[PDB]
Amino acid sequence: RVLDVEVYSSRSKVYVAVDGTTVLEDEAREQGRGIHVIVLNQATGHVMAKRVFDTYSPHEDEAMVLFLNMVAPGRVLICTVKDEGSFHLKDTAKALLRSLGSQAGPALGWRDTWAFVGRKGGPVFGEKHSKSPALSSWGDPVLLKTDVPLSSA
Ligand SMILES: O=[N+]([O-])c1ccc(O[C@@H]2O[C@H](CO)[C@@H](O)[C@H](O)[C@@H]2O)cc1
Repeated sequence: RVLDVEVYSSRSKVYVAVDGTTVLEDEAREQGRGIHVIVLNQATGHVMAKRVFDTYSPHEDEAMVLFLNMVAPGRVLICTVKDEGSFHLKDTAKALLRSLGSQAGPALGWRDTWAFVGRKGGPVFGEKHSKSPALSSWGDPVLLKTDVPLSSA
C-alpha cells in the first residue's frame, strides 16, 4: 500500500504526520532547534527512531552521520528543520545527505527551511526547501505532502 506523509519545517515549529496521525510535534519556543530525523519501518510505517540533531551547534553533525550510517537500507527517512540547521552542518554530513539523493540538504544555508522524505538507498520521494532571504530572516515555512510506497511481506 502507501503511507500518506506530511512534513512541516519552519522557524518555530516542526511536525510530521503519517496517515493523518501526528508522530512528531515540536512547537516549543527555545527547544528542538536543528534537524529532526524520523525513521519508519518500510512495511508497516511504525516509527523506529526519532532524533534531533542541533546542527547549529558543533559536533551534532558528527552524531547525525553515525546515526544515519547505522540505519538499514530500505528504511524510510524523514528530515525536517526547526530554526537553523546549517551552521555546523559540515562537509561529511552534507556528502552523506547527497548520497541519500537529497538536493537541498547538501546546499542547506543559514535559517533555510527543509523537509525531506526518502528511502535509504534511494529513491527520494519528496523534498522541499525555502532559502532565507536575509541573515535576519528565516526561510518560508514548507509543508511537504507525499505518498510513500510500502514494501510487502
Ligand atoms: O550576528 N549573529 O552572528 C547572530 C545574530 C543573531 C543570532 O540569533 C540566534 O540565531 C539562532 C539561529 O537562528 C537562534 O537559534 C537563536 O535563538 C538566536 O535567534 C545568531 C547570530
